[PDB]
Order: sequence, then structure tokens, then C-alpha cells
Amino acid sequence: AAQKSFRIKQKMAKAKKQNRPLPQWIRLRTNNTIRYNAKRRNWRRTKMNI
Amino acid sequence: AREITDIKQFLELTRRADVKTATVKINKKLNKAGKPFRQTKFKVRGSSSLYTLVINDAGKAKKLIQSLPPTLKVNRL
Amino acid sequence: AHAQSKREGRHSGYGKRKGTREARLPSQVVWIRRLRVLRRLLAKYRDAGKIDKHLYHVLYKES
Amino acid sequence: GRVIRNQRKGAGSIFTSHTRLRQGAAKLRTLDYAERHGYIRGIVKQIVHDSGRGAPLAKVVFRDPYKYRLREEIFIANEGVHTGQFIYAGKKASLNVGNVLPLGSVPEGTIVSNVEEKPGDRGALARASGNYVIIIGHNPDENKTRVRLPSGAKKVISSDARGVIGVIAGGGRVDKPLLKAGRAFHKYRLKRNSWPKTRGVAMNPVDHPHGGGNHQHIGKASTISRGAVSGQKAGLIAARRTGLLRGSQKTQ
Amino acid sequence: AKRTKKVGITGKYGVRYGSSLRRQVKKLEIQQHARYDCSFCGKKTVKRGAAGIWTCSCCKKTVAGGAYTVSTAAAATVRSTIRRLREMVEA
Amino acid sequence: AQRVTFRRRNPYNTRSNKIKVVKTPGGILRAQHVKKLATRPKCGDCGSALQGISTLRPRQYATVSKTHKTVSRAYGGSRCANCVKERIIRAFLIEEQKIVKKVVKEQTEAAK
RNA sequence: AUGGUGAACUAUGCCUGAAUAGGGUGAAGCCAGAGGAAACUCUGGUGGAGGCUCGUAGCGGUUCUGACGUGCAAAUCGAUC
RNA sequence: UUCAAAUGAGAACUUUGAAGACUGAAGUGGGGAAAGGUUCCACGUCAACAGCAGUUGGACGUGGGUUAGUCGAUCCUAAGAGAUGGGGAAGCUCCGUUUCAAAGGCCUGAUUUUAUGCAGGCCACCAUCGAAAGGGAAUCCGGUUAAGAUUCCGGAACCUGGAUAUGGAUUCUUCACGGUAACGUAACUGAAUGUGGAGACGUCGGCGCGAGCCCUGGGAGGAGUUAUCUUUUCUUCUUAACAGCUUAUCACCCCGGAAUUGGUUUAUCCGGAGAUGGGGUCUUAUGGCUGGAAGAGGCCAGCACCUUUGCUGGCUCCGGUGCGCUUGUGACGGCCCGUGAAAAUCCACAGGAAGGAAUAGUUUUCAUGCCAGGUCGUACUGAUAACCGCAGCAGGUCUCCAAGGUGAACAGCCUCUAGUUGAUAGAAUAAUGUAGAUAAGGGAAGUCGGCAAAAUAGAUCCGUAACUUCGGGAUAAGGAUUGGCUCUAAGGGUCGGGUACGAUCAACUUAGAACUGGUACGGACAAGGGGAAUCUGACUGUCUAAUUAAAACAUAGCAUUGCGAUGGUCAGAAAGUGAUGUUGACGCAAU
Ligand SMILES: [Mg+2]
Ligand SMILES: [Mg+2]
Ligand SMILES: [Mg+2]
Ligand SMILES: [Mg+2]
Ligand SMILES: [Mg+2]
Ligand SMILES: [Mg+2]
Ligand SMILES: [Mg+2]
Ligand SMILES: [Mg+2]
Ligand SMILES: [Mg+2]
Ligand SMILES: [Mg+2]
Ligand SMILES: [Mg+2]
Ligand SMILES: [Mg+2]
Ligand SMILES: [Mg+2]
Ligand SMILES: [Mg+2]
Ligand SMILES: [Mg+2]
Ligand SMILES: [Mg+2]
Ligand SMILES: [Mg+2]
Ligand SMILES: [Mg+2]
Ligand SMILES: [Mg+2]
Ligand SMILES: [Mg+2]
Ligand SMILES: [Mg+2]
Ligand SMILES: [Mg+2]
Ligand SMILES: [Mg+2]
Ligand SMILES: [Mg+2]
Ligand SMILES: [Mg+2]
Ligand SMILES: [Mg+2]
Ligand SMILES: [Mg+2]
Ligand SMILES: [Mg+2]
Ligand SMILES: [Mg+2]
Ligand SMILES: [Mg+2]
Ligand SMILES: [Mg+2]
Ligand SMILES: [Mg+2]
Ligand SMILES: [Mg+2]
Ligand SMILES: [Mg+2]
Ligand SMILES: [Mg+2]
Ligand SMILES: [Mg+2]
Ligand SMILES: [Mg+2]
Ligand SMILES: [Mg+2]
Ligand SMILES: [Mg+2]
Ligand SMILES: [Mg+2]
Ligand SMILES: [Mg+2]
Ligand SMILES: [Mg+2]
Ligand SMILES: [Mg+2]
Ligand SMILES: [Mg+2]
Ligand SMILES: [Mg+2]
Ligand SMILES: [Mg+2]
Ligand SMILES: [Mg+2]
Ligand SMILES: [Mg+2]
Ligand SMILES: [Mg+2]
Ligand SMILES: [Mg+2]
Ligand SMILES: [Mg+2]
Ligand SMILES: [Mg+2]
Ligand SMILES: [Mg+2]
Ligand SMILES: [Mg+2]
Ligand SMILES: [Mg+2]
Ligand SMILES: [Mg+2]
Ligand SMILES: [Mg+2]
Ligand SMILES: [Mg+2]
Ligand SMILES: [Mg+2]
Ligand SMILES: [Mg+2]
Ligand SMILES: [Mg+2]
Ligand SMILES: [Mg+2]
Ligand SMILES: [Mg+2]
Ligand SMILES: [Mg+2]
Ligand SMILES: [Mg+2]
Ligand SMILES: [Mg+2]
Ligand SMILES: [Mg+2]
Ligand SMILES: [Mg+2]
Ligand SMILES: [Mg+2]
Ligand SMILES: [Mg+2]
Ligand SMILES: [Mg+2]
Ligand SMILES: [Mg+2]
Ligand SMILES: [Mg+2]
Ligand SMILES: [Mg+2]
Ligand SMILES: [Mg+2]
Ligand SMILES: [Mg+2]
Ligand SMILES: [Mg+2]
Ligand SMILES: [Mg+2]
Ligand SMILES: [Mg+2]
Ligand SMILES: [Mg+2]
Ligand SMILES: [Mg+2]
Ligand SMILES: [Mg+2]
Ligand SMILES: [Mg+2]
Ligand SMILES: [Mg+2]
Ligand SMILES: [Mg+2]
Ligand SMILES: [Mg+2]
Ligand SMILES: [Mg+2]
Ligand SMILES: [Mg+2]
Ligand SMILES: [Mg+2]
Ligand SMILES: [Mg+2]
Ligand SMILES: [Mg+2]
Ligand SMILES: [Mg+2]
Ligand SMILES: [Mg+2]
Ligand SMILES: [Mg+2]
Ligand SMILES: [Mg+2]
Ligand SMILES: [Mg+2]
Ligand SMILES: [Mg+2]
Ligand SMILES: [Mg+2]
Ligand SMILES: [Mg+2]
Ligand SMILES: [Mg+2]
Ligand SMILES: [Zn+2]
Repeated sequence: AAQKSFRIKQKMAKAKKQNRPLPQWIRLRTNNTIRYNAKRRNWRRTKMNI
Repeated sequence: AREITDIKQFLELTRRADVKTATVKINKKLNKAGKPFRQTKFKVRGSSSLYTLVINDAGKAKKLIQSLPPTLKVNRL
Repeated sequence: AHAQSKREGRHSGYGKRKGTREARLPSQVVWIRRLRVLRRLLAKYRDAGKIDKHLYHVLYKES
Repeated sequence: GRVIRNQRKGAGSIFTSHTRLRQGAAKLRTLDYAERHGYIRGIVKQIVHDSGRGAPLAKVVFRDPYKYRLREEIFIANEGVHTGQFIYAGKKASLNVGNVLPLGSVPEGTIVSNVEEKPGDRGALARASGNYVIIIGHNPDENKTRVRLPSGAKKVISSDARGVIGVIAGGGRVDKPLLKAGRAFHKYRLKRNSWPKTRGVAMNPVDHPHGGGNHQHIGKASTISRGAVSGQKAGLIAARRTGLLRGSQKTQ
Repeated sequence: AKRTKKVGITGKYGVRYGSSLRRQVKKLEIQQHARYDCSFCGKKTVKRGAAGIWTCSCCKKTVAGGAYTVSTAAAATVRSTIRRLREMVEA
Repeated sequence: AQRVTFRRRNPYNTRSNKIKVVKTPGGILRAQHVKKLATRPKCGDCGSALQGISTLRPRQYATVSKTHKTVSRAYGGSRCANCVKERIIRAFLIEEQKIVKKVVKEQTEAAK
């Protein structure tokens, strides 16, 4: 770390973006079933394994 | 980066095509041990060197300043 | 203040001393000091003609 | 049980030689036209330490007979040879220390080093610090020449085997007690991973023919047969006698 | 002021290894370190430089020699033998 | 009192990571990294530094005028004068002694 | 049994780097001096040797069979070493 | 740990102020390597989470933030990895790496159908991957952000590639002069081929020098103390890369010709193979002066006004000290059966193919001038909460910088700078505990056993047995002494002397003598118990991570065995396979 391949930078980038809460307007959709974001990740409870 | 002393050689720089800007600086200093005197530095920005010419003589200073090319962009102080 | 009373020689008796005499000041430093002095007094006394080269070259090795 | 130590050596894992610092291979000149019809002059340019070797090497440079340039060879230095010396290699060359000559052209009693087993193998016999070989005969028909190797064995080779007059330098190296473990240590550190040596008798049976027992002991003759098989041959392999050697050796 | 009755340089090893090995070492040490005569420029300035390498302070020649002494008994006798056998070839 | 940090990511004391402390116009201490020292070119024959020649890290010699890279004499910035003196004598004498060898053996041949 | 995955721990070798307060001892070499008929023997200095020694950091892990023993901890903590 | 304020529905726990402490530069400081990956920063914010709390957070919501020709990568090669003509193998694939291979490409010439065929001459180097600590082209200061900075802004440089003209240099003696020489210089053509050097190299020791830090006088500011005392205590006073001149131990040259041997290092090395002496040449580490550059930065004072915030002044000066400390470097010296990488890349030289002037040629290794410099990383943490240990775990995890006193000291103990003041809290102080201490008289009677604990300890001086491999044993054992204050004496530098001394400056060391005290004084800290034997391993070293550290293993030493290569020992299913082997009996292998 602290001097990364672009490969790794990329992945970390993608990761940041998946780290939002459920966009609440999905909740309103007909037949919506997704309550919250069940795949949320947090830097000190689960490590990325790269 | 460069110092200069031939008051002739200097003048020749000041008309050296790429010499657009130049600058004259003034310093209070002291003479020998007793009193002070007005020192002036003649800086010319060549394309890769800043030549400066220290005229320690207030007299030769003034006469040198009207020697300056009328087309040069002299910065005063 | 203290540091003054040192170059006045105070606070320096046997009870104020924990490094061995040699730690406090090496023997060899003493020597090099002393030898270098004799060595060069000889040179001036030679340069000056006060002493002649034959006497100087014995005093040297004798130093 | 386990694969014993002397069987793991063959795969050369941790067991290869420690090579990084060695000067290069020590070899005589390629037996070309100059050396087998006349002689050719060189200059030892340097005599120098080879890591993990007893005896110093001698960098000796020659002229290329075929191109304008200097081709440098690495010799094992004979005692006496020196920086600046001129070295002569060839059939028709002269008999002084340092030169290299086919065993044919040296009278018996001549004493030479780095000798070839066949002509041109660029040097094979007596290279170790101290060692040499003495010519003891000639048989001009089928030009063979007989010599006594360092071991004691006598052998015969082509009279076109090249040798170099003199003994190998740095002799006597083995008279100085190593004194401590660390010197053997630094010794083998530039050779190979063969030191220290656990005795097989201090091992467990999986480890060795010698392992185990409530006291330490070989428990069977330690003279193993030639016909024995890997994993069996530790001890006195094919020993034709055994015990303290009494009275002068020296082959007859 | 005679500093040691017998160990000399071998004094460094203290009590270790046992007199005899120490005596054997002392001998070869004294040879190996000692300053030698240079056959070439005639000054005593040949000191050792890793076993069998003997090279001259002033004048800068290097000679392959014995592991702890310049010339080795063997070397020399061989040098004499080679003398003699060579002579046979011109006369 | 004032201490100092490295100025590059490498945190170790390698030969290529020497540091020198320095006083800036800001009135504080700052590290400055320092190139390894250049060694002196050596004489190809005898071995000394050869005098007359500048000392630069090897690629810096292409940023310097050719007079910094030689002395005038034959084998200028390559061999050490005394060494050239020597090889000249040797060259002359050997070539002379060479002629001696030839007329002497020409004599042998017609007087034998 | 068959086919696979491990040397991020650790063991060993190789390559390339880095790290180690302050003390005690005083080996070769060297200088000057003294005795003695002689052979030779003595003294004072200099010098700075060692898998040397006191002891931090380091590396280790001896005893308390100390703490803890549903722990800080699936091996740790303290003192002493 | 404490008081108060502010905030807030709510405050032991947030923010601010005050106070009391701590880490004590071997840091609880300032940064990095691996690893994490947004934790960084702002704003909002408390449902869960931070084993009390919570208005706070590395949590939660929403956003913002990581700027390079010069820093790294990228290139190089190391151990090693691994395609290829091949050889094995039913085959997945195994072996081979320059190997039993028809292995490939540069300089220009020949073109003036034309774009590039042939003409020479070479060179036979045979992939490639493998270092963010090895090798390596080149940047610095100041300023700036909520969060980036050797990356932005400012100024001032440098390297590499490409183009190029002007000036200077050089030539009618074509390819410069000068110097006796070491060699000098702004230049001062040079193909193939060859050679040389740099890259490029152990470790310890003392000695010499540099830099930064430390200590210190004077002066010009600002701050603190002032019942009393102190011309006082504290602090500011700085100068980057880069460039011109100058500067060095070593080394070398010229003159000279040496015993009465001289010169000379702390360390005994040097001289007829030319010393001592006198005169010069060189490297430019390093430093000095100037340019950069005072216009910056630092410290003050005097006005201005809600504001952005200005504005005007000054001063930023001269010195001293050294067994100091850290680091750098030099010439030396000890050591070795240890002698302590490679390659890219750069330059030089030997060579002389060639091309070149007087009506005008040659020259870009001299100066100046023009253009350009891609891609990816750059935030932060680096740990008693940003990494690994199920976790904000007393564990583990590579490194640089390093102030004052006491002291031998990077020890311990106290401090400055910086950083903390985190660890649920309140009230009591029963038993039994854990950790820290003391105890009359006796003194191991306790106990398997002196386990634990106590005793000893620094230094200076005196004194020191058996025995021994003569090196030790040895701090053997055994003794005395030690504060404070006031004196004394000894130990150095620098200068002029025609071809005996004087004058000044700057340092703690060592010994001696008075006086002095509730006989105390290494006053805390720090800091060996000693002796006589028996058993056993020679020693230093090694191991059972996590019940065994030992007498076990190792080791030097000793002895035996096998082997001359068509070989010994060992590897492999096999092979044009492999280890020892870059080897050769002073060797490898096996006990
Ligand atoms: Mg001494
Ligand atoms: Mg000194
Ligand atoms: Mg002196
Ligand atoms: Mg003398
Ligand atoms: Mg098996
Ligand atoms: Mg190998
Ligand atoms: Mg081993
Ligand atoms: Mg054994
Ligand atoms: Mg063994
Ligand atoms: Mg066992
Ligand atoms: Mg068995
Ligand atoms: Mg059996
Ligand atoms: Mg058994
Ligand atoms: Mg037995
Ligand atoms: Mg200060
Ligand atoms: Mg950094
Ligand atoms: Mg030159
Ligand atoms: Mg020069
Ligand atoms: Mg020429
Ligand atoms: Mg590992
Ligand atoms: Mg030390
Ligand atoms: Mg001590
Ligand atoms: Mg020590
Ligand atoms: Mg007498
Ligand atoms: Mg020592
Ligand atoms: Mg030790
Ligand atoms: Mg010890
Ligand atoms: Mg101590
Ligand atoms: Mg520890
Ligand atoms: Mg250990
Ligand atoms: Mg413990
Ligand atoms: Mg216990
Ligand atoms: Mg319990
Ligand atoms: Mg300890
Ligand atoms: Mg609290
Ligand atoms: Mg404190
Ligand atoms: Mg400390
Ligand atoms: Mg903390
Ligand atoms: Mg950081
Ligand atoms: Mg992380
Ligand atoms: Mg934050
Ligand atoms: Mg809540
Ligand atoms: Mg949490
Ligand atoms: Mg909670
Ligand atoms: Mg709560
Ligand atoms: Mg967030
Ligand atoms: Mg965000
Ligand atoms: Mg770079
Ligand atoms: Mg690239
Ligand atoms: Mg392969
Ligand atoms: Mg690569
Ligand atoms: Mg690299
Ligand atoms: Mg590197
Ligand atoms: Mg910004
Ligand atoms: Mg920052
Ligand atoms: Mg900045
Ligand atoms: Mg800029
Ligand atoms: Mg600019
Ligand atoms: Mg260019
Ligand atoms: Mg000229
Ligand atoms: Mg080359
Ligand atoms: Mg080289
Ligand atoms: Mg290297
Ligand atoms: Mg620079
Ligand atoms: Mg001189
Ligand atoms: Mg002269
Ligand atoms: Mg250091
Ligand atoms: Mg060496
Ligand atoms: Mg060069
Ligand atoms: Mg031609
Ligand atoms: Mg140019
Ligand atoms: Mg490109
Ligand atoms: Mg950063
Ligand atoms: Mg933290
Ligand atoms: Mg974790
Ligand atoms: Mg996990
Ligand atoms: Mg932890
Ligand atoms: Mg902190
Ligand atoms: Mg707790
Ligand atoms: Mg009692
Ligand atoms: Mg008693
Ligand atoms: Mg009893
Ligand atoms: Mg009793
Ligand atoms: Mg009882
Ligand atoms: Mg018992
Ligand atoms: Mg009993
Ligand atoms: Mg005890
Ligand atoms: Mg008591
Ligand atoms: Mg005994
Ligand atoms: Mg005793
Ligand atoms: Mg007293
Ligand atoms: Mg005095
Ligand atoms: Mg033992
Ligand atoms: Mg031990
Ligand atoms: Mg165990
Ligand atoms: Mg087990
Ligand atoms: Mg033990
Ligand atoms: Mg244990
Ligand atoms: Mg024995
Ligand atoms: Mg085959
Ligand atoms: Zn010589």
C-alpha cells in the first residue's frame, strides 16, 4: 500500500462506490422487496482480500 | 545565477535579442568601516541565466541607467 | 554556577567520581597530547638553529 | 523411515556450490595450432585469490593469432610465477616454472601441475594448493607418458597431455589448526552447505542406519558393501581394511 | 619490557584451545605475518595477502608463494630440480 | 533540538540514501539527499589516480568539456606519464636491440 | 487410496540490504633505558589483539515451580536471569 | 487528576480557559517500508457500535480532497525464474538456456525511372521475467490548503532528446598554442577495430578534517522576575539548489646528491630504484568570498478599522571555545584455510578510414540561442484504536532524525521542544489475597534443597592463595578512603628575535594542604556475595515455538573409509537429464 498498482487502485475505487446506503427511492417501487443494502462493507470489520 | 563586471560586456547583453526584462535593485550597505553608501545591482534575465552587475559607484550607476536600451522592460526596485 | 565551581576545581573528589580514571580522561589522549608537544618543540628548536640536526634526531627518538 | 542426509545431497537444493564470488574456471589454453606446433608468449597480469579455493589463480593474457585482440586465460598459479612474468605455452617451448608443455617434451623427474587426462581437456590433474605430478616414464611408440598422481596412483596418458612446470602455490595451508568452530564455518561458507555434521548415531532411526538405541552405538559393522543401495551406504563404504594404520604407507 | 614468557602473538587466544594447538598456530602465524625480502628490488617489503599471495610494498610485484611463508621447501627443491633437468637440454 | 525527516519514500540507510542536514533561508534545518561520491579515474598500467583529470560519477563526464577528460601528452587521460616515459624507453630499446639480434644471426648463418 | 493446495509461521541454503550505549583487560609490532666478561637478562613507555570480559539496546528464555490460569493473552505479565 | 465557562433536553467523559502532572528525544515527538484502503478533510449527526456515558469518534449521513521532464516505478543486472531448434514422456507435461540449430542488424553507400533494391565492411552479443533497501541522467529555496505538495504559485536551476544559427576558436606551416617537467586552457576534426577507466563494493581500530547540533563573549531587539538580590533569567539575529574565483591530505615534477644516516606517525615507515632541502603540477572531498539574495525568512516599533484587512517605519551585527555529540570523509593500521556482487550505462585512449583552406574552407566536446519531456503511484495510519492475533486484544510486526543537567555513558532519575493527560465512576478501607516494605533476641534450628528474601556493589589507593596449557586463576580473598568549602602546585597555543627571555589567549584533568558538619559524603538513582571440594561437558556456540537448555547436539582436535573422471557419493519415470563441479586427493564424498 501507499504506493499501489493501478490494478489495485482501480479495485479500491470500485469499492468506494459500492459503499453507499440503499438509494431510498427503490423502496417505493411496485413490488419492491429490498429493504436495505445487504452487501455493505466497512474497512474495519471485513477486509477486501485485495 | 551569474555575476558580471565588464561594464562593456554587460551593455552587450542588454541588447542580446532574448533579453526582454531587466531589473535594478538598490541597497543601503556600509563602506569599509565608517559610513554607508548606495549600492545598485543591474540584473538582466537572459533565457537561461540571470546576470547581475553590482555597480558600487552611485555615479556610474545613474549614468548607466540612462545607458539602458529604451526598449528594455526595466523593473525599478 | 556549578560549571563555574568546576573550573574552580570543586565537586571533584573521590566521592564525586564513578567513571574510572581512564574513562574520565584516556591515558592515550594524555600521551598524544604530550608527545605531539615535545615533537614540535624539537622542530622549532631546529628550524631556529637553537638545536642542530644531530641533537634533534637523537632527542626525537629519545622523546 | 526418512531419506537420510547423504541422499538429499544429490538433488542440490541447499546443497549446490557457493559460487557468486569465484573468479571463473581455471583452465589451460585451448590446444590450438600455436601450442601444438610451436609455443606462444603470454604475461601473467595479476595473481589472485579465488574464493573457496586453496591456491591463488593467475590471470595470464595472450594475443589472438587470428584477430587483433587480447584473450585472457585463467591459470592456477604455480609457486614462483609472478606478475609481469612471461609464460610460454607450446610443444616447442622451454622448461621453466610457469610454462605449459606436453608431457612428451619433459625429461622424467620433471615436476608439473594442472595436467590433462587427455590432450586438450584444458587441465585436470593436481590443481589443489600444494599438489603436483612427476613424470616417471615415456614410451615413444604410441606416445604415452607415465606419471605419479598426488594420491600415489601411477597413470599413463597421451604424451600430448599438457602440464605446467612447477607445483601449485599456497601449499601448507592444511598445517595450520583451524582452532575454532567459526573458522571452519567461514571456510565452508565459501564452499558448500556441508558443515557442521550431526553424527548419524545421535539421530533417530528414521534418520539413519545409525539412529536410536538406549545408548549411542552403530549396532552393526560400519563397513558397508559396494553393492549396497541408497539409504544404506553410511559408514566405511567398501572398506578393505579398517583400524589405526601402522607403519609407513607410501606405495611401492 | 618482556610482556609474555612464551605465547607471544598467540597471546590473543587466552587460555583456550590448549597450548599445543596454540604452539602450532604461533609458528605459522609468525611466518605468515612477517615481512620478506623482494627478489626483485631487494627491499624487505613482501607481505602476505591471502594464502599464497605475496606482494611487494614498494615496487609492486606479486609472487605466488606458500600458504603461510613466501617460499616453501618443496617449491624450492622443485626449483632446483627443474634447474638441473633444464641444463640437460642445452648441453 | 530540531530533528529531520527523509525527503524520499525510502526509509533505510542504503548507500544511495545518504542524508545531509542543512540550514535554509527560512531559518530551519532540512535534510538534503546526497549523491554517492565520485571516485578518481585510474591509470590503466600502474594503478594510481591519474592526475590532470576531473572526478565525476561516470555519466557526468558527458556534460563536461574534453579538456576535463585528458592531459595533452601521448596517452593523455589514460596512462600515468611516468608509465608513458617507461614504455617509450622500452619501445625504443627493444626495437633497437631487435636490429642487433638480426644482423648477429645473419652473421651466424654466413659464418658456421 | 487417488488427485490436488501450502515455506505469510518455522527449518536450511543462496542473492541483496540494514542494525549493535558506556566500561574492564592490555596480545603482536614499535621506541627509549638498565645489568652483564660473554651468552644474554631485565625496566619504563607505546600500541590496540581476542568466536576475551562488565553491562544496555538487541537476541534468548533460568528460577520464583511468582502473576494469570472461564487470562490482556489458544503461551501472555512481572521480577530475577 | 482538578476548578470554572461555553454548548446542549441532558455534561465525571464534548469545546475553551485555568491548574496539577506524564512521555523525557532509546518519546506518548517528527516521518516512512510492508499491510490497510478513505480511516484523511468539512459539514450534519446519535438508532446501533466505542463491555460506564456521550452533545464526542477511526461510528453514521452527505460531500470535498492525492497536480511531477528532476520523487519512486519504469531501465539494469543478483540468487533464481523461464519461451525457443531440440531430447524424454501414453499423456497432463519433464529436461535443456546457448544447449549436437542454416538463430540475427547496425552504419552508410548505391537512387537522382523512386522510393529505398543492392554495394562493401563489419559485429556473432541467442529470448525474456526477476530489486518501490542493490546499480541509476537531472531541482532548489520561499510561499500557499479545511484536506496536496522536492508535485501548485513564485523565483531561480538542471538533465535528456531534437533541431540549429550568431558569435568566438582554428587554417596559407591545414586538423590550437603554452610549460624543462608534473601539466595548462573556452574551443582546439577522427570511421572500423582495439584497449583502459568509471559503475564497483569486507570489517574493526586509533589518528586528521568537514557539517549540523552543544557550550559561550560582545551588541541590537522582545518577554519574565524584582519585599530584597541578580549590568539578570528566557528568546530572535537565518541564508537552498545552482554558478564564477579560490581552497586539500595524498600523489607527481624540477633543482639537487645523502654516514656523524637523516626525515618522520598517536600508531616505525621512508631514501642511490634519489631521501632531507628549496621551488612547482594535480584531484576539488570540503570550506571561504561573491552571484542566487534580501526583494525571501526572522524579530520589533508606530499608526490605521465591522470588513477583504492593509499601511509606514526600523533592526536582522561582530566574535570565542573542543579527547564534546551525532554524522560525514581522509590518509593509515589489525584481521582472514573469510580477501569481502553483477549488469545496464558514461567517458578516455591506441588507431588513422576518411573529409577538409585563401578568394576562402573545417569545426558544435567553447559561449549564447529554439522546441519538447508521455504513462501509473502520490490522501492518511504505521500502531496499548487505521497492519496480523475472531476485537479499538498489556502479544507480534523492517527503519531514519535525536536538546540540557547529573554521570564513564544513547544507563537510571529531573527538565526544553513537541505530544498527551486516553485506561467506567462514587463511598468505604473487614477477612483472604496480588504487588511494595519493616521487624527485638537468635541466625537455616525452616525446607527435598537457603525456594524466596537479605547481604555485596561505583571509584581511588593498599593487598591478593592453591593450581596452570604460563595465557590465567583475579574485581581472588582481605583492607582503607570518598560531602561541602577555601587554597596550593604541575600539565598547553599563538606571534617578532643579527647571519637568555618577553607579550597575550584559551582549557578540565591529576595530586597535595587548610577549614567545616549530630562521623555524614558512589547520601536518590546506579551497582559483582565470597570461599573449599566432588560429579560432568574442554571452551564460545546449538535444540524440544507452547511442561525438559542439560551432562544432550555442535565444535576445533584425533582416527578410519571411498574415489584419478570410462570415477566415488547422491538425484530422476525417462532422457542429447541432474547435485558435488567455476571442482581434482593441501580435493570431494562417507563414518
Ligand atoms: Mg594505552
Ligand atoms: Mg587527542
Ligand atoms: Mg603542539
Ligand atoms: Mg628515528
Ligand atoms: Mg522414504
Ligand atoms: Mg551452480
Ligand atoms: Mg549448515
Ligand atoms: Mg563428526
Ligand atoms: Mg558431529
Ligand atoms: Mg536423540
Ligand atoms: Mg533405518
Ligand atoms: Mg543396517
Ligand atoms: Mg543405534
Ligand atoms: Mg558410541
Ligand atoms: Mg537556540
Ligand atoms: Mg515522504
Ligand atoms: Mg586536464
Ligand atoms: Mg582540471
Ligand atoms: Mg594523434
Ligand atoms: Mg519465509
Ligand atoms: Mg562499542
Ligand atoms: Mg567497570
Ligand atoms: Mg566492549
Ligand atoms: Mg653496560
Ligand atoms: Mg579493546
Ligand atoms: Mg563474548
Ligand atoms: Mg559477557
Ligand atoms: Mg554499568
Ligand atoms: Mg527483552
Ligand atoms: Mg542466543
Ligand atoms: Mg518470563
Ligand atoms: Mg508458575
Ligand atoms: Mg484466579
Ligand atoms: Mg541481563
Ligand atoms: Mg475521566
Ligand atoms: Mg518526568
Ligand atoms: Mg534513556
Ligand atoms: Mg498512547
Ligand atoms: Mg505520515
Ligand atoms: Mg487500514
Ligand atoms: Mg477525522
Ligand atoms: Mg443514543
Ligand atoms: Mg468501532
Ligand atoms: Mg458503551
Ligand atoms: Mg448509550
Ligand atoms: Mg463518512
Ligand atoms: Mg465520502
Ligand atoms: Mg530519479
Ligand atoms: Mg518509462
Ligand atoms: Mg524449461
Ligand atoms: Mg527487469
Ligand atoms: Mg530500483
Ligand atoms: Mg535503488
Ligand atoms: Mg488544493
Ligand atoms: Mg500533510
Ligand atoms: Mg514547501
Ligand atoms: Mg515552479
Ligand atoms: Mg524561469
Ligand atoms: Mg543539447
Ligand atoms: Mg586557443
Ligand atoms: Mg569497456
Ligand atoms: Mg572495473
Ligand atoms: Mg554492490
Ligand atoms: Mg542538486
Ligand atoms: Mg614542497
Ligand atoms: Mg618549477
Ligand atoms: Mg548510525
Ligand atoms: Mg582488500
Ligand atoms: Mg574517465
Ligand atoms: Mg576507403
Ligand atoms: Mg554543447
Ligand atoms: Mg517513444
Ligand atoms: Mg505524504
Ligand atoms: Mg492512531
Ligand atoms: Mg485488524
Ligand atoms: Mg478476519
Ligand atoms: Mg495490540
Ligand atoms: Mg501521538
Ligand atoms: Mg480496563
Ligand atoms: Mg530479626
Ligand atoms: Mg552471625
Ligand atoms: Mg536441617
Ligand atoms: Mg551454621
Ligand atoms: Mg526438620
Ligand atoms: Mg535434594
Ligand atoms: Mg533430607
Ligand atoms: Mg535466589
Ligand atoms: Mg539491614
Ligand atoms: Mg581447579
Ligand atoms: Mg577462587
Ligand atoms: Mg575532604
Ligand atoms: Mg597553571
Ligand atoms: Mg558446555
Ligand atoms: Mg555456553
Ligand atoms: Mg519445551
Ligand atoms: Mg510437541
Ligand atoms: Mg543454557
Ligand atoms: Mg524452558
Ligand atoms: Mg584428545
Ligand atoms: Mg537421448
Ligand atoms: Zn620489490
